Formats: sequence, structure tokens, C-alpha cells
Amino acid sequence: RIIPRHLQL
Amino acid sequence: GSHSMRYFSAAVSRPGRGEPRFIAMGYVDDTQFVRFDSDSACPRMEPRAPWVEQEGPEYWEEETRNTKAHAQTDRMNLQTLRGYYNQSEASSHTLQWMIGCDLGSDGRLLRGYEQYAYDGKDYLALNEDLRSWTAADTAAQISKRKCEAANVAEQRRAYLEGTCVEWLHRYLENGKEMLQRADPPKTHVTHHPVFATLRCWALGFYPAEIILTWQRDGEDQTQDVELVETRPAGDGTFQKWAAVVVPSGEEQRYTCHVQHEGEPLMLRW
Amino acid sequence: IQRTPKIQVYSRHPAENGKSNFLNCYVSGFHPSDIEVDLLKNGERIEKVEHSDLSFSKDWSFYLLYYTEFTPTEKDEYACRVNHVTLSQPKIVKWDRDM
Repeated sequence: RIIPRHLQL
Repeated sequence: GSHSMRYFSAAVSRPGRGEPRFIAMGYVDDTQFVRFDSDSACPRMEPRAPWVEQEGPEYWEEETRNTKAHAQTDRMNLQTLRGYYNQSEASSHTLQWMIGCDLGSDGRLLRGYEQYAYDGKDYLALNEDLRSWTAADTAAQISKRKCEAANVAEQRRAYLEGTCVEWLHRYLENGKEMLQRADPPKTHVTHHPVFATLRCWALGFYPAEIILTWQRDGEDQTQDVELVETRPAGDGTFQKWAAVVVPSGEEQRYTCHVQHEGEPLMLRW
Repeated sequence: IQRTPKIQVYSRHPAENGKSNFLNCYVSGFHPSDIEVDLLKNGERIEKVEHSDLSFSKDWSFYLLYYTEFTPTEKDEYACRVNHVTLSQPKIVKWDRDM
């Protein structure tokens, strides 16, 4: 299972 | 040699073309089990190992729905990145990202990590302590602060510590057959005289961790022994070899021996 | 930022004349991600060919594997032709049977 949110650089 | 889960993602902007290409993929150990492509006729997360087909539609709908939200961020991430480094809107660019958990002695994780790279070179990595970040330069230094003000490394620790290990296990059991059973190599040796050379083959093995070694008359001689990159066979297995030029006279006095957790077998011509 | 492709041409199983097998081109450790890859049977590109799909490894480099079903015979020559941005000329590496 992939991690839901992705972080914004 | 512990079990590992890894999600790998890449965004390459194709300037002049359309929206940037996005590929995401997951690996349990050396086995890709899932993949995404905005370029595929129907961009949607989908299976690449039999043990995962098993998961339900809502699982897929959510994985796909989530990675689909990944691409959007990385689309936005590419611009942001091109503006930090002050970069004309004309060159192609690639932002890549990876996240993983590695398994400790019992259940619980041994190492967790998430990191980013821009155009080949490193950028932003999660620290060992899963609580801080190392930036590559002033550009990434900006991202560090954003992450820091956003208290975000917990959300990320959360996954790495919980979810990651959790599903790592679920998939491991649901794929005990292939993920947990080692394929041992069908080894042998071959000749081929130039003057003469000696090649030590190892085929059809899982995982791809193996050491190779030739013995002269006594112990290790590795000054001219050929070190070919360990390659995929095409089925779940792998392939490698090491080879030596010996003066055509004392040949069965050389022994290539190989270890692989699937005892350290020793073999010759 | 600029990394040259490592190419490897080799069979699925120990090559045996007149017996079915698979040919593998392993193009790896290359950066950026754009790459044209061709398999050759005695000069011409062979059409009936799928690769894997683009992915990348621990060091941030990409990799792919192209392949065909094929049967080895003593007269037939087989090769891999890969092109990347990092090289003036398309690299054509021929398939060694004991390699």
C-alpha cells in the first residue's frame, strides 16, 4: 500500500 | 538480508508536449508488484505480481486514487523546483522519489526512509531518526523548512512505522510462496580457450544477493576476475557470473564458490 | 545529472541451437529517462518485442529489460541497439552465446 499524501517542496 | 518495501516514483516534464509523465511502482524485495503510468491508456494503479491480484477493488480504487494525487503534487513540484534553480521553461526535467521500510529481527522495522532527487542529483532525504531532513543545497533547504513548519515528519514516521511494516507483512504472507521461498541457483562452470579463460555461472536464483569467488591455489584472488553486473533473467529469477584467464595447465585447481540463502556451495570444472 | 547506459545481451536459458529460448537486453544505470532500445536479428530490428517497463534503482538511475522469444542457430547473429542522449552514436552490442 502506497502512502496517501505526498509532500510539497 | 532483510525484507523491504519500496515505492519508486519519477516525474519527467516534457516541455512543448503535455502534462509531465508520471510512473510510480512498488517493490517487495526484488519483485515489482504494482505500477502506474499517466501514459497508459487508462492511467490507474494495477498489479504486477500474482499475489497482489488477490487484493480487492476498493483497495485498488484507493491506491490508484492516491498515487493519482501524487502525480499532481509532483507536477506542481517540478515548477517549484524549476523556479528555485531559476530554470527556463524549455529543458526536460526529472524529479524522482522513493520511500521504504526494512524489516528488523522481529516484525517491527529496522530502517525506514523517504527521499527525493532532482535531475539525477540528491535533494531532500528523511533522516534516520525519522524526525528530521537533510537538504542537498539552499534549494532543498527551503523544502526542509516547509516540512518543518508543517510538522510533517510524523505523518511520515506514522506510515513507515505502522502501515509500511503492516502491509509489508500482509503481502509477505499472501506471497509466502514466492516472496519467502528462495530459488537456489543452477550453477556450473564453462571453459572457452583463448590461449585459457574460466567462467562460473549462477542462474535462476532469488533474491539477487549473491557473492562470487574464485580460488587460485589457496584463497581469494580477485585482481583480474571479471565482475559482470547481476541481471534479471526475465522470469522471477536472476543471473550472474565471474570469470578468469588461467594459464592452460592447472585448471581444476581453481574453484569458484558461491553463497545464497536458498550452506555456501563450492564448485569446479 | 548525466549517466551512460550499461548494456547486457544474453539469453533466458543457456543457449542451445534449434531450441526455444528468450533474448534479453538489460539496459541499466542510465540518466535521464529517455531511451530508444532495439533488438536486432542479423541487422534488422525485430518487430515482435515487449520490454518490461521503465523503473529505477537505489542510486537514482533508470533501467529496462527488452525481450523476444527466439531459437538460437549457429548462423544467426543477434544484437542489441540502444540509443541515449549521452552518446554520439547508437551503441550496437552483439550477443555473445557464452556471455
